[PDB]
Amino acid sequence: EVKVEESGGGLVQPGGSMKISCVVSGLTFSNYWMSWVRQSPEKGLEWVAEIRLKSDNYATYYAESVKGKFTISRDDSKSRLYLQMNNLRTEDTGIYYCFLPMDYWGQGTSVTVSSAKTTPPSVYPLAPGSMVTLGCLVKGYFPEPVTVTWNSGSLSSGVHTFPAVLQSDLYTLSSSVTVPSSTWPSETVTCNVAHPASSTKVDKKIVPR
Amino acid sequence: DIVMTQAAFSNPVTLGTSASISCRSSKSLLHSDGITYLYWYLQKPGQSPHLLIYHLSNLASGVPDRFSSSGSGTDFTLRISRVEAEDVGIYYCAHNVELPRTFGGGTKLEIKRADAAPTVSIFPPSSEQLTSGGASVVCFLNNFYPKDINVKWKIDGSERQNGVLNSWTDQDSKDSTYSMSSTLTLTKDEYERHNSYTCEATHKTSTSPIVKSFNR
Ligand SMILES: [Pd+2]
Repeated sequence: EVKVEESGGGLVQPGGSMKISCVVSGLTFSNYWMSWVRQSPEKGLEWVAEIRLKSDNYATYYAESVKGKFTISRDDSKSRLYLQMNNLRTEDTGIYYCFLPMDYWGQGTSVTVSSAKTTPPSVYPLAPGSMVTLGCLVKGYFPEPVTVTWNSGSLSSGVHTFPAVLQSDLYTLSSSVTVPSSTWPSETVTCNVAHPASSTKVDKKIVPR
Repeated sequence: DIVMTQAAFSNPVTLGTSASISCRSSKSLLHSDGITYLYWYLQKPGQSPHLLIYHLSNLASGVPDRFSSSGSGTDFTLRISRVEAEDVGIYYCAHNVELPRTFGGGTKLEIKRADAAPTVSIFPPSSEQLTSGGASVVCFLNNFYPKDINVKWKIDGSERQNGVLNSWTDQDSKDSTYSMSSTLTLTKDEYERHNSYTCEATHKTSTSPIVKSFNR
C-alpha cells in the first residue's frame, strides 16, 4: 500500500544544520498535504511544519518554536518531501516523522544535536560460561540509535533489545535471544548491529566459550 | 494552541477485559458539517504511530471491531472491548480543526496477566572484551510479570552496586511480560582481582531470590 520512508538524519553540532527527506510510494504524492512531526520524550509528538499543494502555491505553515529555523519543501516529480533545519539547538534532538495528515506516518529519522562526537559501538558476544539464552553487548557508542537483529532478522521471536543507557556521553545496550538448546551451537546464531551515524555494520557470531 | 488532555497511564487491564481511555479538548472539535474531528493513534512499542480511529468513531482499515470510540465536541472515550496482548502501546488523541496540529500526551495501556517468575541468565566477559581492557558482566532477567523487580550483584560474596546499570523493556506485545538487563561494568584490571560473580533476582513470585553465578 502506501509507504513513507525517511532518511538524512544523524548528528550535528549545536548551531549547525541538517536536511532530512522522505519518499512516499503507493499514492499520488502531489495530491497529499505533507507535514513533519517530531517526537522527543520531553515534548512528545510535536507538529513542526506542513506544506500544501501546487494549487495552493505550495503554501507552508510552521510551529512557532521553529519558524525562521526550518524550511519545508517538496518535489512532486520525485515524490519527496524535505525539511531544511538551520541553527539547531539541543532541544531539536528527536525522531522526525513524515506525517501525511491525517492518515499516514513514516518510520522516523533520528536527529541528534550535540557537541559530543560520533563513536562506533564495540560489539561483544554473550555466551553461557531446554532453551538457551544468548546475547550481544553493544558498548560505548554515540549518538543513538543502533539497531540489533539476530541472524539477519531470521530470529525474531524470543528476542528483545533493552533500552540504551547513557554514561559519559556514550550509550550501551544489550540484546538477548532465546533459542532451543540443541540448535546452538549446532546452528549458527549471529547478532547484527548497525550504527548509522558512524556507518558501522557489524556481525558477531556467538560461539560457546 | 488546542490542548488535548489525556492521562499518562491506565490501571492495568486484565487480558480479555475492557479498557477505556479518556481524552478532552480545550476547544470543541464538532464542526458545522456534523463531523467531530477527533482522531486516535496507536504507537506500539518500537513502532511509529498508526491511525486507529478517525472522525471520532470511524475505524481505520484493518482495525479490529474490538475498538470503538464515542464523544462530544470536547470529551472523548476509546474503548477496547476484550484486550489482547497485541493492543499494548501508547494511545494518542489528536484534533484536525486548525493549525497547529496538536496531540495528547499519550495514554499507555498496561495489560494485567498472571505473575511469572523471571528467567535469569548471567554472562561472563567475552575474551574479546578482555582484549580491549574491559570486563562487563551481564545479567538478563527475562519475561517476568509484574514489572517490579530487584537485582543484587555480588563479587566474592560481597554486594556490589558500583558500575551497575539497569534497563527495563516495555511490556511485551506477545506475552505481556517485562524483561530487564543489569550490566556490571568493570575494567579488566578490577575484574581480574576477584573470582566469583553473582546476580540475584528478587521478584514477588518468590520470597527467595533466583541466584546465578560464575567463577572467573
Ligand atoms: Pd493554546
